[PDB]
Amino acid sequence: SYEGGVTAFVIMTCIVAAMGGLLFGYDLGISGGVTSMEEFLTKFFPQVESQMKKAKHDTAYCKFDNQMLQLFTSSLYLAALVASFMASVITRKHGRKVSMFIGGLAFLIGALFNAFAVNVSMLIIGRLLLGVGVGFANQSTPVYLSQMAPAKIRGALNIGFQMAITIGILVANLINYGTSKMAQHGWRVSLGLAAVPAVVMVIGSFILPDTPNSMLERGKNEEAKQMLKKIRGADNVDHEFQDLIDAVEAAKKVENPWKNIMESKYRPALIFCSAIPFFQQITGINVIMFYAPVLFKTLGFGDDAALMSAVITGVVNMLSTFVSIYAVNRYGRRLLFLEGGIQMFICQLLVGSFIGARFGTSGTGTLTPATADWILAFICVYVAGFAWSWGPLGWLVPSEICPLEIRPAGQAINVSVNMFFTFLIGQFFLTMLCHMKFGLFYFFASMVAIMTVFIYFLLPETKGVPIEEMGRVWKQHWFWKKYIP
Ligand SMILES: CCCCCCC(CCCCCC)(CO[C@H]1O[C@@H](CO)[C@H](O)[C@@H](O)[C@@H]1O)CO[C@H]1O[C@@H](CO)[C@H](O)[C@@H](O)[C@@H]1O
Ligand SMILES: CCCCCCC(CCCCCC)(CO[C@H]1O[C@@H](CO)[C@H](O)[C@@H](O)[C@@H]1O)CO[C@H]1O[C@@H](CO)[C@H](O)[C@@H](O)[C@@H]1O
Ligand SMILES: OC[C@H]1O[C@@H](O)[C@H](O)[C@@H](O)[C@@H]1O
Ligand SMILES: [Cl-]
Repeated sequence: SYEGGVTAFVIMTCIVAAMGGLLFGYDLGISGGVTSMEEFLTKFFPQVESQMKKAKHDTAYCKFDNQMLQLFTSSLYLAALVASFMASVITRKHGRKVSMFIGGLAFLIGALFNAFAVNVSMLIIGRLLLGVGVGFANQSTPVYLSQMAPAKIRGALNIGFQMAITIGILVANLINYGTSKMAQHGWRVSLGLAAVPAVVMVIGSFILPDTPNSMLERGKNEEAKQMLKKIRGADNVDHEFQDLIDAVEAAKKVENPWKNIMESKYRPALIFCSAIPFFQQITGINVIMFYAPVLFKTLGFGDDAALMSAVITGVVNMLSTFVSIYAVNRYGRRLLFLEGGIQMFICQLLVGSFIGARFGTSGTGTLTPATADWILAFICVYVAGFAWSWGPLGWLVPSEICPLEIRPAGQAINVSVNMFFTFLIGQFFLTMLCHMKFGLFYFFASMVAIMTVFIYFLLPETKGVPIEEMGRVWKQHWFWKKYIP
């Protein structure tokens, strides 16, 4: 019943949001392919590529175990973790669009720092800057886009952002496959192409307006409704406008969500706002996402085949994220948590044992065409199972079970421990693979068993139930009944 359709304002916001999502996915998916390139390894980590062919030909589990090489991947997420708090502050004091702008600018400057890197300190300075971009943009871009979108197609545009991210992953994989055949400086093109959507984002981010919600929260109702009318193209926006003032009056009268978050009425949610992210990262999904090319390279794929296999993981992640829309709205959260968990579990066991039967505990041995094919196939079945379970639900259900009196705290801790464990995966996958050998896949498998047991016994169905009623579904539960008075 909100009047107002598609305007040039929402086209602009959608250009900027698409650029931001593509940037997320691209900077996530480019690092692994570039780490697998022997030009890049020669120029920044020579001690690593010496230990791979003539010297140390078969030592599969530890060829790439170097803390600086993995810092190249992880520093982005370290910086994103810290920059999310900084973006919280700057969105409050100045505005969400300012954080959008700062994130786009960080994307641009860091992409250029990466492309022009003549030493390793430049390299991870650029990565830290891309992380600053992620920290400022993941905050600002989605809720700016949702505020700007007409209520009718709002969900469609948010789903568009969501899949902009995964298609960006696939785009980065493809760019890596392509630039790897450049005779020189292909990794530069790979890391640097991020600068194009980054400057589209910088420009659009600068010219776009403060949202009517923002003007309402800083007391400019007069400007707010005029801007709402101009952004909607409808000649009266009263129904939407006073729902916005209701929302901002409600948000204003909550004192502090951090003291409410740890009162017992909300401690199921708090538990799940801490357990869901950890679990999502201890699945081992970013093993694949960050390090699929170098994993295939340690097992003896060959550069070309490793990059192509990363491309197929990207294709499967994209298609399965497509079906995850239909999946999360046809089936319940418990069903898909359980199904995806057992799928990932079977695949992790199988992959770990193929690798163990070919290389043992000493890292010496040969892959076979059939075992290489099976390892890739079950990696992909694994990421497909993740892509319609712990992937989307790992953000969906923490927001779902969080009333507005607790939602800022809930999403703060959600994103921060998710980012911290993302960082740990990126910083320690290769050294864990060295110390645990093929047993690391068994470790990830047993932790997925643990998290699925956790979901089966502790999280009740939250699909289709309203926020104001989650309380009841929480004390119908045999265990959480302990916490609601
Ligand atoms: C800590 C790091 C630096 C922060 C700089 C913030 C930036 C420029 C951002 C870049 C330009 C925009 C992409 C926002 O500047 C603009 O922000 C707009 C909100 O979006 C306001 O509508 C506008 O009035 C303001 O000038 C300038 O700060 C201003 O913030 C105002 C309060 O927001 C202050 O009243 C003002 O003393 C201050 O000088
Ligand atoms: C380098 C980032 C890679 C992706 C990481 C997950 C990420 C991106 C930001 C992560 C936080 C960074 C500090 C994509 O979001 C999800 O989109 C789903 C769509 O089906 C996918 O299935 C799922 O795998 C993916 O995690 C989560 O989305 C963020 O932005 C909003 C989107 O609208 C969400 O409203 C918000 O709360 C969430 O914070
Ligand atoms: O597709 C891979 C991505 O899936 C998302 O659900 C996770 O939040 C990210 O950490 C991961 O990189
Ligand atoms: Cl704004």
